[PDB]
Amino acid sequence: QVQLQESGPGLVKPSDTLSLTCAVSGYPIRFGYSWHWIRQPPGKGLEWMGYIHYSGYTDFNPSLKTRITISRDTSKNQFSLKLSSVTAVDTAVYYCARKDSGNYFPYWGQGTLVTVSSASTKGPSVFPLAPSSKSTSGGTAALGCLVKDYFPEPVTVSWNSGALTSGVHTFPAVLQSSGLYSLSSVVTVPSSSLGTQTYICNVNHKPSNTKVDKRVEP
Amino acid sequence: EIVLTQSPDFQSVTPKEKVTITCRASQSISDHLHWYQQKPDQSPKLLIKYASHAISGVPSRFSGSGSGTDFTLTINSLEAEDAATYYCQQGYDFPLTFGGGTKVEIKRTVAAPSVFIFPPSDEQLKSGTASVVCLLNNFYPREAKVQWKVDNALQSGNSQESVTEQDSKDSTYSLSSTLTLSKADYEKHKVYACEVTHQGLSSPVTKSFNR
Repeated sequence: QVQLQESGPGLVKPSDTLSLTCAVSGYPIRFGYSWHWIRQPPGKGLEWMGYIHYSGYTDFNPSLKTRITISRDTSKNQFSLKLSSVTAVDTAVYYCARKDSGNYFPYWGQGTLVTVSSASTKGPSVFPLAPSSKSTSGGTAALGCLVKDYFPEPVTVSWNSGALTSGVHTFPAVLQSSGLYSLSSVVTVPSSSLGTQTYICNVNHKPSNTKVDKRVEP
Repeated sequence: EIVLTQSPDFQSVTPKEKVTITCRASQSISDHLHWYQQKPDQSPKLLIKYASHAISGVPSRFSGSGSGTDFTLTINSLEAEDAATYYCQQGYDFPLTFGGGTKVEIKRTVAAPSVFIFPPSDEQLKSGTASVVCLLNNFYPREAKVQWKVDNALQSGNSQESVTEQDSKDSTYSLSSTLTLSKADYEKHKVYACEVTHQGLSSPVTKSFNR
């Protein structure tokens, strides 16, 4: 029943220091299993960084070493990660886990993303896409929100505050020529439902602390 | 550092069929080997405790076997939900390492893309930039062709495409192509069209709007 969640800055300039903290709930680190940090770059394999024993013992992976330090704050039930002299390679999602025993990790964190760029943060604009004009057809139609010009990733989109989750496709972002991420999230609904049912996209952006909601109408 | 090597690195299988993945190790790891399942945008999931011990929640279809240098994970019957990438990692010795990963794609019977086209928002026209998107809803295989026509003129270099991961339920891909134009150039034209070419389609399908 142990749960782990990682939180920290979304973006870090190169040649700086990466700092992350994993929060454990339902079990005190001071007793029991040792706790680890694992990272995974986009579209690549998992890499094991190191761990901290309940005892306060710490050991690291030989590669990436001299940049990595792991510490904990038992009072807050937390164990933190620090990476220094960060480059573009260090851009990855970071995981919290539990060594458990026999060196297999049964419990993983939600995972947080960190991207290494000198660029500043925005600032997404949310534009609605208009559903099909054929309401007489009675068949399935599709609408969606357009999320454009934000940095960095990720952004979270939900429909009707999580009430509508079926038939929803949120495309992975792509880097525009402007240097800003952009994506579209669409959902298919019965054409007959358009008049009676209202559809709203719930867009949220953590780095720029932006929260935009948009109604979709013909 | 012990190095694990998985095979195949990529795999495409038909539903309800046997799936096998091998994990060879630099040094004999004896009993100590584990298997993980990682669906997109999610944390890896424990499939198999050391050797082949099931995990408390993993279906009977999922299994495993091995000792020494060689280990094999087997999926007795491939299901729609199984669409993910699988990693093997060793627990014998520090530093801990993971496999190269094995992506498994479900080969479902061919289906035609449902195509929709969206005009740029009036709120976006004020910005001075116009974005037109063409939607290719659910379609297998992933291979597809999108052509943008402005007043029956082929456009190039102004379109960007995004493809989603395989669906957990229907195992179908989805594609979105975005056409970006300035308001100045957007309004010096009348007809905008999206041309889709897929295996499911007998002939290329074009969805267009005016004004």
